[PDB]
Amino acid sequence: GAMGSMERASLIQKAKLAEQAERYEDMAAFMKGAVEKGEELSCEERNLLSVAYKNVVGGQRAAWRVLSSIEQKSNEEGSEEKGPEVREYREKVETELQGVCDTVLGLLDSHLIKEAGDAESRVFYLKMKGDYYRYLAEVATGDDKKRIIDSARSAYQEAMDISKKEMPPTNPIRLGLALNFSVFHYEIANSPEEAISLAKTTFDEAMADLHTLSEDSYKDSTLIMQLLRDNLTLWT
Amino acid sequence: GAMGSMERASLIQKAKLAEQAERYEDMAAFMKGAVEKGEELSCEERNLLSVAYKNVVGGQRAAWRVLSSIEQKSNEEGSEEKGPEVREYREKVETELQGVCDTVLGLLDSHLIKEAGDAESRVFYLKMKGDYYRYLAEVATGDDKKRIIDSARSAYQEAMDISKKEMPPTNPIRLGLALNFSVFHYEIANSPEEAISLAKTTFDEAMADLHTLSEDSYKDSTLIMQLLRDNLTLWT
Amino acid sequence: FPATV
Amino acid sequence: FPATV
Ligand SMILES: [Ca+2]
Ligand SMILES: [Ca+2]
Ligand SMILES: [Ca+2]
Ligand SMILES: [Ca+2]
Ligand SMILES: [Ca+2]
Ligand SMILES: [Ca+2]
Ligand SMILES: [Ca+2]
Ligand SMILES: [Ca+2]
Ligand SMILES: [Cl-]
Ligand SMILES: [Cl-]
Repeated sequence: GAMGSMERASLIQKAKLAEQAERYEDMAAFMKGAVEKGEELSCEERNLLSVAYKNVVGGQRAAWRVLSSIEQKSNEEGSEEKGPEVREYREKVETELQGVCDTVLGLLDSHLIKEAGDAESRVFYLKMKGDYYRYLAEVATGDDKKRIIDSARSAYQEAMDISKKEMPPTNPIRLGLALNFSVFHYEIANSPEEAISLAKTTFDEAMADLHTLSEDSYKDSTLIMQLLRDNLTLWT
Repeated sequence: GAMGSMERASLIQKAKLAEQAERYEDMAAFMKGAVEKGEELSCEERNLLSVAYKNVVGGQRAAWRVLSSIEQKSNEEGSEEKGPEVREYREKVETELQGVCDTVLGLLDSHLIKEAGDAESRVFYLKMKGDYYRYLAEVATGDDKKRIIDSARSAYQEAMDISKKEMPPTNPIRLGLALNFSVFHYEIANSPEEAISLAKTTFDEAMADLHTLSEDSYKDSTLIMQLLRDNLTLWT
Repeated sequence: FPATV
Repeated sequence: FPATV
């Protein structure tokens, strides 16, 4: 580890700096270093880890989509042959994306999930596990596609089970997990009815609990509820 | 060179793909590979090279500015001591930026400039040389700051001399060179009056030649003229 | 594309 | 910051 010689606290400080500078690759490397110190992560630290990698893989996903669309057009009738370059470059980006996903999944497996006992942390990490298997599924075309999809499903399902037992229906983590698992159903698992049912039930159960919340907690929960509504509007 | 085994034409094709995907680091690496094939670059190819590196260094510059401002605030009276991390991370970004500049300057010196005989190509490359020394000057604080500034000045001056002899006053390269050299005067050389004089004279001499141009050439020239006017408005 | 967080 | 190209 290139970050092995840097203090944990210094890695966290520099991750925050990197965020301010929009240097997300650096942020991710700093937070990977911090995880590899072996201590559990605080709430704030968990969010720095997730922000960093979300931004890195998000850019990779956007690039992969551009290249995939070009490649698809090249394989239409009437399209002039341009050689192997589009496929090669799409494959390069894809391999880099898969590497980032594997890195995140490796951190979760060694050893973030196994040491996470509180519902808030365990659900957070299992949501991440679902998310990064979902990103792998987006690009999967082979013998392992079914198994990748099932790995995403399994992680999301364990997170859902804990969240329903241990967290209120307005909890932001719970809401964001449901949002993403609903997208998994719609976009990955070919289950739009399940996606819609999940989004609606989640929204409605949150609405019924808003009365318990402070002004600040209300703002947090309603923001995510709006994303559920936005998806429902897209899908219906 | 990691790109030594890839065909020149394939490198150019993939640079265009990378641009479409907003993968500017990849674009730059592809174009570096293309330059290192040893052949001169076409107009289109020169623009791919410049776009790629402009985007890479542009992101580095933005990040450096964020970090520099944080560092400056840390050295104000009343600021709590936070250790060496801000300086270290600013230095990391700075070193990476200087490396990119040195890479570009190295391509220009080996051997783009010496083989560029046509005014359009030679001016283009000398403008780039000025630009990348200017970026080095932005971060320079040491014994070599004066020499870096003079290297920028010298490159811009040679480009200006060729452009005035060999190109019409509406030529986009000529206009963009003048724009940037004027910014050099204002922001680097502590010469705002020279900056303003250059911008105004350039604008006025271009305006007088617009009547010679096609609709499409008029659009190109007037767009850059507007940038000159924008700077003049900022500075007066 | 749909919203995720 | 001023405009450059
Ligand atoms: Ca280290
Ligand atoms: Ca320590
Ligand atoms: Ca592949
Ligand atoms: Ca139905
Ligand atoms: Ca190669
Ligand atoms: Ca060849
Ligand atoms: Ca330095
Ligand atoms: Ca004056
Ligand atoms: Cl490639
Ligand atoms: Cl650092």
